Amino acid sequence: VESFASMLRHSPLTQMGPAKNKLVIGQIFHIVEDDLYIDFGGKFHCVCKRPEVDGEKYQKGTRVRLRLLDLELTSRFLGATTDTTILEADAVLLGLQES
Amino acid sequence: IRNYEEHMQKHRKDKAHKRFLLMSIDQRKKMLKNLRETNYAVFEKICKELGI
Amino acid sequence: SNEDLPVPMENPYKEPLKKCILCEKHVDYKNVQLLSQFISPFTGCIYGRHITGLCGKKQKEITKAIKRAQILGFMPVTYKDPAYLKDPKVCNIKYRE
Amino acid sequence: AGSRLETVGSIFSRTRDLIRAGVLKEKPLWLDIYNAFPPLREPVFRRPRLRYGKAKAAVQDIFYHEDRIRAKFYSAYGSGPKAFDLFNPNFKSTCQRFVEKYIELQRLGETDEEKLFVEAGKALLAEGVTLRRVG
Amino acid sequence: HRFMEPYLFGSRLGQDIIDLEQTAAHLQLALNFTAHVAYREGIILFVSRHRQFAHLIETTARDCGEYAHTRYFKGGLLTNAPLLLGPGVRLPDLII
Amino acid sequence: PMKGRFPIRRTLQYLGQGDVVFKDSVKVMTVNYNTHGELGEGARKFVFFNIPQIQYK
Amino acid sequence: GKATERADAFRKAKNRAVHYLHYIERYEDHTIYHDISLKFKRTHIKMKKQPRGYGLHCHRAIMTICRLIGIKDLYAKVSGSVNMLN
RNA sequence: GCCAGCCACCGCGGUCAUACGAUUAACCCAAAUUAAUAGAUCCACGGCGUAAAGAGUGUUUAAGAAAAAAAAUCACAAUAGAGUUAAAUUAUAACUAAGCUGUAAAAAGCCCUAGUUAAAAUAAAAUAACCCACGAAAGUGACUCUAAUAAUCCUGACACACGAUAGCUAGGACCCAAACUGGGAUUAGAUACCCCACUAUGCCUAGCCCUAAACCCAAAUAGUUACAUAACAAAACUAU
Ligand code: FES
Ligand SMILES: [K+]
Ligand SMILES: [Mg+2]
Ligand SMILES: [Mg+2]
Ligand SMILES: [Mg+2]
Ligand SMILES: [Mg+2]
Ligand SMILES: [Mg+2]
Ligand SMILES: [Mg+2]
Ligand SMILES: [Mg+2]
Ligand SMILES: [Mg+2]
Ligand SMILES: [Mg+2]
Ligand SMILES: [Mg+2]
Ligand SMILES: [Mg+2]
Ligand SMILES: [Mg+2]
Ligand SMILES: [Mg+2]
Ligand SMILES: [Mg+2]
Ligand SMILES: [Mg+2]
Ligand SMILES: [Mg+2]
Ligand SMILES: [Mg+2]
Ligand SMILES: [Mg+2]
Ligand SMILES: [Mg+2]
Ligand SMILES: [Mg+2]
Ligand SMILES: [Mg+2]
Ligand SMILES: [Mg+2]
Ligand SMILES: [Mg+2]
Ligand SMILES: [Mg+2]
Ligand SMILES: [Mg+2]
Ligand SMILES: [Mg+2]
Ligand SMILES: [Mg+2]
Ligand SMILES: [Mg+2]
Ligand SMILES: [Mg+2]
Ligand SMILES: [Mg+2]
Ligand SMILES: [Mg+2]
Ligand SMILES: [Mg+2]
Repeated sequence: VESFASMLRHSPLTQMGPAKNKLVIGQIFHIVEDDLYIDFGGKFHCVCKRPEVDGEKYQKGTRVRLRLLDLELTSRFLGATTDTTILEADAVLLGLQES
Repeated sequence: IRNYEEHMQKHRKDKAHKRFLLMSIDQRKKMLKNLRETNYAVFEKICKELGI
Repeated sequence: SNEDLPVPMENPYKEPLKKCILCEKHVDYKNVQLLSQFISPFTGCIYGRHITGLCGKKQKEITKAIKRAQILGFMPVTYKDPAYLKDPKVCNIKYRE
Repeated sequence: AGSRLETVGSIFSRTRDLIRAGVLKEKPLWLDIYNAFPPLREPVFRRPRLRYGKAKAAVQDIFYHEDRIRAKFYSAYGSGPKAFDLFNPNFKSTCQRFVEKYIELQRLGETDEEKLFVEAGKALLAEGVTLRRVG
Repeated sequence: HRFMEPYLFGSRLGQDIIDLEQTAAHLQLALNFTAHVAYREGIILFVSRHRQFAHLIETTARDCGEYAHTRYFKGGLLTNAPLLLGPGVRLPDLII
Repeated sequence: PMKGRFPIRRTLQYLGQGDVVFKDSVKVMTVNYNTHGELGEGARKFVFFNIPQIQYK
Repeated sequence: GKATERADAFRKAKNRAVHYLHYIERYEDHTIYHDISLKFKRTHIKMKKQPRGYGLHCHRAIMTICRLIGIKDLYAKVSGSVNMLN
């Protein structure tokens, strides 16, 4: 039996370090007309817009490359006891995964 | 205290320093009473040398 | 006996605090060019923190340095000196739209 | 009929008291399960007071000696050319490989950080990975 | 949240990490308690007001043969049951 | 009693439960103690607790 | 229970009363276990334990509640506001 | 039938009074009953943002606390002197113009005026300031220089020192603002709001007066986030 402490040390999330400016690949799980819901393995799902080039090949299950900036967008405003989360993540598209 | 008195003789209408001069005297007066009730021999020498 | 527990150490990823434009630099009332860049050329007003962007220490020093030059006779009061009108722009205010 | 007060106590506390009182003559089915299997904490209502003063939270930060090594690698070389993949439980990152070889190298008796950092970069270069220095 | 402090293993760069060791102990009793009430022919209701898994949770209860309520919750449903549902209604014996 | 650090010591029972009766030849008792230092703990607590009991009798 | 008519007011109060029920522990079914001192809002009420012989020396509203609960020996003093609801 | 009258407190009576007067009946004390005046008893080991309550401020004396730990501060507009002037305005001069000020709309006033150019004195201190510093408080933010901000770091008065603005006494200054006063307009009246003129005075030196919503309506020194929501507001509380 492996202790839970050892699992966190070798987990990919811990090895990433700060979430800012990290190249993380993700898989698309939902498609809208212009919005691509991408799961990059984090707690929440980032949303990006379909690029104008090679946009027809962005389908469900396709793998893409992302640049994580904030793992979970969250800010504090005056008069709020608890921060108001957005239930999403911030990322940008660098293209499609090079298989 | 000597420095404030020299300042007071020039600037007579100054009130911030006049309060400081009075408070400085009171603190020295309080401390002299404390010294007298603990070490009389030193208090007598301090009183004579400084002219207080 | 478990060596996998986290240790009580400070954050190693603490990015250095941002430096202002004039940090570690000595402002003066004799160099008009340095003082003139923070003055509106059309009116002669002094920009605030939200426009100048300087920190809390060099903003006051610039204000005192500028006013010393106003009276001592080193820079105009109601307008920016035209000789230093082509200096690089450091403020974040735009008049032309 | 029953008790509808949330703040008096847990559901177990009110149910057994009413049965003992004699008003509820039909024992609920879930009560027997609760007696056999009680939870870790009894569900007692408590007001979420806001913390004032010098009191802070007891949560400790998750930091490791590896993180200190990872900071130097990220500061110098930035993010590695390899793309991180969180879907693989056994993924080995480029920074993780650098840390693992850093630990092995320092087991040889080297104390200077500069020697450990420079040699580790040279060792990774022998494996074929790219370590283009930033700036 | 203040009451979640004991259940947090720690915070990683501002992100809290839940201690799974305490989760396993709680989940073991949760599944054990859930099965026993279902063994005794008890009504189990799945409640989740989240508009990303409403269909998945609703289908989950249908396979198990139990009831689910992932829609908008009326004010007097569980309390004022006779008026909302019917004259004689048997209240659920467990809510998930 | 509500006010005070130890309101119990200001009731009749506490003043009456102290049994220390001086002889007829004792007239003056002088107590000297310090307000600082761990050595004076016994003296300060004696003044704070037992002296009212001694004076009452 | 509040309504436009007094007769309807009594009916609502009775039915809604059985929904809110407490269980008060009674030491030997005649007295509370220990003396209780509480300050609810702006009402100071102090209750003391008593033996079997001397019982039910309390506020006339407290006596009505005590006879319903089952307590038969109690002393209670009410200070401050004497509002019935508090 | 708000009449005659009743009440310990709240109240009753204004042509259908269980409250006045009488009657029937009832209740409660009883050789006593009721009324009147004294007395027993009864206020705070409770409170001080909004309720009566933290006194305008600081130091010190009398007095009292100390008991565990620990603590001389600080870029910036304190204060009092000395020197200095950018932007505006005015005396005043030149030139042009016949009008200029003013309001929701006008009148009155001015025409010794208005615009431009040149320019002392007095007075007041744009932007910086979306900063929050200094002083015990009231206060202070144009520039320069000098002097300078008590206590080896508790509480403390009726005592000592201080205290915006208005007001008084004497001398000096007067751009401009301006109670009072006069004129215009409005209005039923307007000894008001609005418009024009001007005085005390706002300013400097010396003295006095010692009042403010002197309010952050929250006293000083050490602390705690435990217990716990009257209401509202600026969450609750312990020790001296
Ligand atoms: S941040 Fe260093 S002087 Fe401005
Ligand atoms: K100025
Ligand atoms: Mg009453
Ligand atoms: Mg009568
Ligand atoms: Mg009649
Ligand atoms: Mg009567
Ligand atoms: Mg009668
Ligand atoms: Mg008051
Ligand atoms: Mg008050
Ligand atoms: Mg006071
Ligand atoms: Mg005082
Ligand atoms: Mg003394
Ligand atoms: Mg002067
Ligand atoms: Mg003149
Ligand atoms: Mg005219
Ligand atoms: Mg003119
Ligand atoms: Mg200010
Ligand atoms: Mg002070
Ligand atoms: Mg000081
Ligand atoms: Mg003192
Ligand atoms: Mg005065
Ligand atoms: Mg004055
Ligand atoms: Mg005056
Ligand atoms: Mg006079
Ligand atoms: Mg005069
Ligand atoms: Mg005048
Ligand atoms: Mg005038
Ligand atoms: Mg008139
Ligand atoms: Mg004030
Ligand atoms: Mg006051
Ligand atoms: Mg005060
Ligand atoms: Mg005081
Ligand atoms: Mg002090
Ligand atoms: Mg304090």
